[PDB]
Amino acid sequence: NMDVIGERIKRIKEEHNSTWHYDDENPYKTWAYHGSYEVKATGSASSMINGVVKLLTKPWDVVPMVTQMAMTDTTPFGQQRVFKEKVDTRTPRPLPGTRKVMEITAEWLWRTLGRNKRPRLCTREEFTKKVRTNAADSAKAAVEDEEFWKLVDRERELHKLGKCGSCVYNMSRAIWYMWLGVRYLEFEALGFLNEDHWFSRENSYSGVEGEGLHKLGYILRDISKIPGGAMYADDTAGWDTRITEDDLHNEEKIIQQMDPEHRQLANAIFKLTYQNKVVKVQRPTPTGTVMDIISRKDQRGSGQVGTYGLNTFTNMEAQLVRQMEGEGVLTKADLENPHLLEKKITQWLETKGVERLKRMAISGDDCVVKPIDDRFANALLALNDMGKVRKDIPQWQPSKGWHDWQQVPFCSHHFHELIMKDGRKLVVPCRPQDELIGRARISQGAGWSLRETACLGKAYAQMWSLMYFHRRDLRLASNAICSAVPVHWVPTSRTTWSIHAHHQWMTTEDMLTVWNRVWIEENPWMEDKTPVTTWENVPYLGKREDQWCGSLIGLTSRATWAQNIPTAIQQVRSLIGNEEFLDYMPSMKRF
Ligand SMILES: O=C(O)Cc1cc(CC(=O)O)cc(-c2ccccc2)c1
Ligand SMILES: O=C(O)Cc1cc(CC(=O)O)cc(-c2ccccc2)c1
Ligand SMILES: [Zn+2]
Ligand SMILES: [Zn+2]
Repeated sequence: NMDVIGERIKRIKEEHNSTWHYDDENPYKTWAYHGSYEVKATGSASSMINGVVKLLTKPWDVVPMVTQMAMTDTTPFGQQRVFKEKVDTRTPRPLPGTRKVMEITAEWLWRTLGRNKRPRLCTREEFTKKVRTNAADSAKAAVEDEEFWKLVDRERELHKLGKCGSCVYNMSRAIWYMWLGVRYLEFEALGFLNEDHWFSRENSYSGVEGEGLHKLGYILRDISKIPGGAMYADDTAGWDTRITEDDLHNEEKIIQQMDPEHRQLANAIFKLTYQNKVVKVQRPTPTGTVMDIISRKDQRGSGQVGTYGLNTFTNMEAQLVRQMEGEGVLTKADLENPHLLEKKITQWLETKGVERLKRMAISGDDCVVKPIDDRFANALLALNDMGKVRKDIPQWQPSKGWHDWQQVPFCSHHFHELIMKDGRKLVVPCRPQDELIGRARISQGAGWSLRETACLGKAYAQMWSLMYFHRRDLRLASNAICSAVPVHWVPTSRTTWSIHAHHQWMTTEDMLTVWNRVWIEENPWMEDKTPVTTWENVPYLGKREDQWCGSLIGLTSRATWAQNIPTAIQQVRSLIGNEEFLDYMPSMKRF
């Protein structure tokens, strides 16, 4: 293995030879440990509170999930405890027959995914435009510097030679250029999967990339119309740790559809950075803090460019195999068989594959499957064998499906069908309200002015206006936050990193206008394009469901908060100062 990772280690060794040592009391058991060097401690056990959001959500000061979220350990200590739990494990190798089905399926799936599209290289200008639009920190400074691009070019020349010298994953500009240069080279070779929407619903049938949270529920409702069994949504315990060498070799098959110059660069990314990796991990010691240099041949690097698309791909493949087992196409004898006949797998893929893909909604490790009947619940031999062991359930207990698409969990959410006063139906995203309020009350990082804090608060309030307007508490808090923040202040910083976020709330444009555009105008499931002229016509969940999903409506503390919210708004305003404010409270029935 040192023939592939050695050059990278040699450069880390030399760059930090002042503090380089082999700590013989390191915790790594499955990962290969190379050495350590001293560093300053990064992250805290707590997180900065958004005072604007906190001031306008007083009843949630006494809510356990809200308090819990105000913590989250990002220190070298917290990073080490989470590591040994899942990261430091080995997945048993799938059986020869299972490996054969996976290979047949992967081949078929890559050819289906590339039927209309062709792989291509992504560019310096695409990555530059991306780093610009996302920042508008030290990434934009590197992108604007020609010396960064000269180093990228040097690293690329090693890749074309089949060598790597600076592509290191993490769990000032010297190493920062080597990291951002590694991410650019990965984007150049594999970015087309994201950039050209290989996992969009139209291209992949199962995929949902580029659809958006507001479309996921409509997608789940459409799957529920397909005849078959219950809807299954099993979670895998630590998906990224369960990605085997066999999975990596099946994902690699996309290189076969590439142009020679592209194939050469993607093959270098796969073989030198996915199938062989050098990882930097922060660890505390009695002498201080160190950065450990570790390596392994399998698992997925969680923050990489290809990660989402490749997990979506491998999950679609795994779910097709489980459907095949559910249908009796694959038996126990077949999975053990090193000479299993391809014919029946190919036959099933060629005649039923696409129809079977349409029964699923897959986003990385998140899946929803509506098989042709419920034999799927007990079809576990292949799923467990492939290494995709389901979370918090005995390996062999049958899965439990849902007979109502509204009860189905997907991408940290569930979805409700709402009937508007005008009789039109909406399908909306929802989740427990404490998770929503608890996140909104946290400001990412430290050293933030009341200005930046108020704008992030406005960002969260406008996100709730567009996605979670059907929650009474969130509509009230959203109107209170927007009443307290000056009108012309542009929401800055993101509310979420979700690939399902289109950030339509990052504007000073009227939120009812934006709501109309998302839910009425551009909504393919909204046949009647009549606009909603008032927030009073934007529906709420029924009171009961609002309560079942964490609402405080009906509580005295909540009625006291609602009645006295203009006072709290006025307090934030007096602290912000002499700015122009709009009172958004009259857009509500209450005021
Ligand atoms: O990132 C977070 O803090 C929580 C979170 C999670 C998810 C689900 C997932 O991507 O895993 C989705 C969204 C989201 C919200 C509004 C619009 C679009 C997406 C937010
Ligand atoms: O049900 C509706 O359509 C109208 C509606 C709106 C609101 C939002 C607001 O807080 O002003 C709250 C409540 C509510 C119900 C029971 C107890 C406490 C509040 C009802
Ligand atoms: Zn490299
Ligand atoms: Zn709900």
